[PDB]
Amino acid sequence: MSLYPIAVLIDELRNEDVQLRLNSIKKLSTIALALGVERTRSELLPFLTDTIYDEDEVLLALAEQLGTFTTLVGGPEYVHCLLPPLESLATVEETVVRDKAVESLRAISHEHSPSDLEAHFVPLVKRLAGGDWFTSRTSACGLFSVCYPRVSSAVKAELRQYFRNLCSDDTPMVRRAAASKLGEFAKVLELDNVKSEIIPMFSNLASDEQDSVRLLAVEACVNIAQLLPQEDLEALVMPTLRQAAEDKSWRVRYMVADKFTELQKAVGPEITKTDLVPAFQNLMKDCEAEVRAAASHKVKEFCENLSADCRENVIMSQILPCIKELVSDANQHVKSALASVIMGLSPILGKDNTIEHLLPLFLAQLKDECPEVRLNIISNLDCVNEVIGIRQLSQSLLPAIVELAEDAKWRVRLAIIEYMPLLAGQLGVEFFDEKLNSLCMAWLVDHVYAIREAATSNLKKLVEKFGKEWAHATIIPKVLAMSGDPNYLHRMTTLFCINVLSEVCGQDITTKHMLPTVLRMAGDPVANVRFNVAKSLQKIGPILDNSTLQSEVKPILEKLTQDQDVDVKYFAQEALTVLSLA
Amino acid sequence: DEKVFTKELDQWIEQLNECKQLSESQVKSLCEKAKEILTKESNVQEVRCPVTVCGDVHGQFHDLMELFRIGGKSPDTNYLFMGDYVDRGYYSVETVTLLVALKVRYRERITILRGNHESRQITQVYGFYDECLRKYGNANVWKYFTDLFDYLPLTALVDGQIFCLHGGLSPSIDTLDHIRALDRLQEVPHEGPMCDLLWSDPDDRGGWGISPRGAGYTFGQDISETFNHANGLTLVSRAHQLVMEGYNWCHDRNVVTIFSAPNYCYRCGNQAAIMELDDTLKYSFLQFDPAPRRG
Amino acid sequence: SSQSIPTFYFPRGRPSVNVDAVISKIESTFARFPHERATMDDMGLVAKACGCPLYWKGPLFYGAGGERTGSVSVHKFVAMWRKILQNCHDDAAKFVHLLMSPGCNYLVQEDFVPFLQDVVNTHPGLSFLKEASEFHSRYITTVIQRIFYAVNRSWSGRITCAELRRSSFLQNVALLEEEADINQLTEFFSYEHFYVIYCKFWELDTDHDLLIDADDLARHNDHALSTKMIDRIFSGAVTRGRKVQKEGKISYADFVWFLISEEDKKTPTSIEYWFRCMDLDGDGALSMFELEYFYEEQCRRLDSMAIEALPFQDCLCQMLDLVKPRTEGKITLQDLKRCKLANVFFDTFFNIEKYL
Ligand SMILES: [Ca+2]
Ligand SMILES: [Ca+2]
Ligand SMILES: [Mn+2]
Ligand SMILES: [Mn+2]
Repeated sequence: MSLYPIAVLIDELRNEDVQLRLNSIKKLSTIALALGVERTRSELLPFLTDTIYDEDEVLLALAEQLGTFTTLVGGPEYVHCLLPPLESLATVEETVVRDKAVESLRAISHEHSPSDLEAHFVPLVKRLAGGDWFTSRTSACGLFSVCYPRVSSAVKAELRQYFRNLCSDDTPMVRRAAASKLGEFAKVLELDNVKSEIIPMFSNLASDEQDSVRLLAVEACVNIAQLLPQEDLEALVMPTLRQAAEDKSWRVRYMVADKFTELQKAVGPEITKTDLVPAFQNLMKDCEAEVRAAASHKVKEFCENLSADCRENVIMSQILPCIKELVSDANQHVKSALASVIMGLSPILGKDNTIEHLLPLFLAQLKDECPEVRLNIISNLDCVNEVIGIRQLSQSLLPAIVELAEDAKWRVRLAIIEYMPLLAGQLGVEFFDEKLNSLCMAWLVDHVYAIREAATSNLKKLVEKFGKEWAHATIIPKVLAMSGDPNYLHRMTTLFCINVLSEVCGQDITTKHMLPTVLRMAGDPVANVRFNVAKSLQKIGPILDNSTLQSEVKPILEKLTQDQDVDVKYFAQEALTVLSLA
Repeated sequence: DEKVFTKELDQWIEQLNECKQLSESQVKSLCEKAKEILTKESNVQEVRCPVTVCGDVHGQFHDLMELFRIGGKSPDTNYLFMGDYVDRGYYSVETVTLLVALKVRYRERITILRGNHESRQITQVYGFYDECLRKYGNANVWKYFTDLFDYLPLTALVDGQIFCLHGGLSPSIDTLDHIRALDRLQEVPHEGPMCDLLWSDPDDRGGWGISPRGAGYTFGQDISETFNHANGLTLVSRAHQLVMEGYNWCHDRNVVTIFSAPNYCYRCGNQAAIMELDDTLKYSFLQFDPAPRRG
Repeated sequence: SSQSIPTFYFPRGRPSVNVDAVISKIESTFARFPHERATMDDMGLVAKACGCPLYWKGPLFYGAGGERTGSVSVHKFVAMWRKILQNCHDDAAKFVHLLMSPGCNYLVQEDFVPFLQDVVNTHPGLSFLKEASEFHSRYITTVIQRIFYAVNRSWSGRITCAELRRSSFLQNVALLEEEADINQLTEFFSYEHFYVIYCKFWELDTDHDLLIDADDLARHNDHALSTKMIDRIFSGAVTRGRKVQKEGKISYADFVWFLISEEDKKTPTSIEYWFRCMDLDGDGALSMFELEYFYEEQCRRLDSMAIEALPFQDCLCQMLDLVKPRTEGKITLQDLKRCKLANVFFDTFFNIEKYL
């Protein structure tokens, strides 16, 4: 409560520098606390309302602060004092601050008494809903659901009218905004108002000229179906959903595929069986790749939530034949979207069906031309491993892993490198030593530096799974052998490997088995190796005992400080000083 | 206090890797320091192997980052850039500043040669002037960089045997000594030996011809051989000309063209490439596509 | 508390001025006039006695009620200027309080008319325009649009003291008396800029109703703007109310905003204008769908000229380099303002002439 720095913070609300403006805004709580409730009302809030800011971060942070200001303005009796600055912010050009302003208005609404909602909050929504700019009408949309439950019947009827007006606005941006809020507004209306008022609106927006509006009707579907009795769904929701699923716009068909599981849950197992599965099959056979891909991504979840009584059968007779087609879809994104979820069907179908019907699909995708498809299969073995031994698939995984490891394109090589630790844990240390070790060592001498770097980082992760003993036995000798490579790019890689290995191999292995090579490399003919010796000694130094630093490391670094190359002098000096050897 | 400036330069480099320009005064300071370093370098700058040789970048900052992903980071890997850092792309500023900041920080780890686009007249029409004006609001940064370009070496010689330069041969130069006698410290002329080193192209025609570009010459296999044998060279390594493969051998391997701006101007569809020369000067090539930016 | 943090919000405005000395000076100036009444012809002198720039003379005469009978008494003029001096503490506040409707504290388009009328009657650069005429009225409308274009950055249609203060408008009012060539004042008052603007309108409004439709607007600069974009002008993205969306016609005033935005796309106002037009769903981000929707037409237009268009993906990549969005997956208003090549971005999606 020392007040001068607070007087400074207030002053800096209007500083030329955005950074100071931002700092003050973020400390508005501190300022209001020191002013007390009266002055934060009579000075602080009007002061803020009349300042023009044009910076997103500042406006955002202001809108956020005001949402928390209830106690600071004197409690619920005075919350309505926050309406005017928030009403402006819900009106600026930048959409993101408008959204924050409505989020804060929504938070503050709960602090309004019912009569304060009617006296202050509702007129704000009306002014916004009646605004000249679509932009303020957009804001209004997010504000109905918070004030509706707690006002009188007469006010509720006005709100329903205002909302109907937004749904049929001459500007499509506003219709879109209303569509997006239909579901949440429906969640607060009386059930018979949902039936008589929400359904017509829902049906109108579902047949809008703009597909931007139409596509939002599938999410409204989800919310409306959740609220409605199951036996009202065929009458009130299904005809609109069926229309959405075969809409001329791929974007709306897409949304039904994207939301398919939620529809499945809301609509219930009976409607799912008779209506949704034929719909799902159609989505899988859609003329547009993006829709088939979205559908493909849902096969697991969809099959998983069918009722127990119909599950196996509808999968076998209805879904599986579609899945077989999709495995040879001409579009790669579709094949790879399926690849990433398909083996998740393994436990759902049990051992026998997996072997007979899924395994061929698994192998086919594993032999696929597209690396993304093979990568998606290879990285999702966890589910099939429960039902069938992952060790039983080794013979098929091996050639696929090798082929990706040596792919002409380095980002493909990077992708398989990143899954290597996962694969090493699932296949076991024995299979790894036998079949994969040489693959991992070959990447350390890849032509592409990014691959070398990823491979050196891979070794650390391998050590964390298999231990420092395995590292000393199977990894380190091959790493040190590279110190004799005629190409300096490869000799440096030894030092980079030592860098990461000493984080996990411990003081003894580092000291006895890695450090002698580092010290020896200080006499390398190329300066880049010599200065990376210095850098490595700095890096690993804290794993080394103080005696070692003193008797072995210090003398080498001292020698390096008298090299003819400027960078080796510099990094030797740095090493000496950060290790406290100077 | 050399300690403190080193720390400052490391953060400039770090900031530039996040694709953020330096301020006008930082650029001014960086350029004074680079002039002081470049002024000690020869018109035929001696470079030791191992070194990785790169061609044109033309402000393609995101592809320069990709290049570093392929060749390794400075200072760990040594680089020789053959010019054309600036113009055409959207990030000429961040591109030249990164490279001269690396030269100033690591003068033995990197060599930067002059391209035909590091020139007052060419930058005024091919984008670099305009980029600097937008990013700084006045013409000073442009002035500082174009004054500095005057100091950039014209050619390099790696290990006595591999001659690197941006453009190509000139009928006004028979010997490396003739190059060393030139005065490099001026704007690139429209004609003469200096111009030719930065403008000429190798050709399928025999002897010398006139460049279709409007400056410099074309030269054929017979010219490259005479020049190499007379100067004790293994190879002329050069840039300047887009090649679809990123690199291209010609003249019975007396000449190689290396071009390091993939999908040049979002239009040309080429791979990019760099040339690694290892500890005993053996060559190898690394081809690359533009970095993804996806979202 | 109330000592350490002194009062910092002044509904009034804060600051020192010797009002009685100004009143005294006004009084002896009026003592030069017959019946101590000033005509509009005397208001230059009066303006100077108040310490105002010459071209405040119109607003000063009008504020005092002068136009009613064509003269104003010393008593009435003094009464209103004292009130200004007592309650307005900078030029912006003074100017708004002269022109505004009572208790408004903001200026609407109509409030600027008396000022501009005086400008048109007085400035030597505009003498050929003194008479009532079509050009006389259009010039006034055009200048006022250009005032709101630069000053009214909130798009509210109400110019505020704060907004006035943040602009160069008053500086320009002051310069009117220093520049005899009105084309030297390029920001608001330029006659030649008005003439270009009006000609561009005139040649589209072939029935001369002061109303232009999508077919008309499509003809502009040999159909340089794409049809998908022309359509968005009529969507409610850039106009107040419901009239435009229902009629598919815009007024002359609206056309001035379109034309100025189209001539110069680097401007904070213009960037806002075109972003509103491009953001089909109004969610605050240009999505891949929204960009593709405009770009397919550019492609069909380049085709017709036997020029091969960049495929959408190469174009998108270039545009992401060009704008360098804050967060991946979204191009936003802020990204477009910060990038400084918004004009190149916009032309790529909807202007054939200028993209080439
Ligand atoms: Ca008309
Ligand atoms: Ca959008
Ligand atoms: Mn060149
Ligand atoms: Mn070039």
